[PDB]
Amino acid sequence: VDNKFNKERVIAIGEIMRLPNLNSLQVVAFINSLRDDPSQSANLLAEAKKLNDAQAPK
Repeated sequence: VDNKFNKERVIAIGEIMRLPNLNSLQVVAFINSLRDDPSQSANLLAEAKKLNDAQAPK
């Protein structure tokens, strides 16, 4: 234990890692955004989900 980051991040990384469109970098970019802001980890999948949908990297 240390911070609520991991818990927020598990949920979020788990949400973001689910994204089948994003490239690992974006997917990772989000992993990076979570630590850059765990409070926004929730926004980040929001972004990610928007990214996933927006990029749709076929």
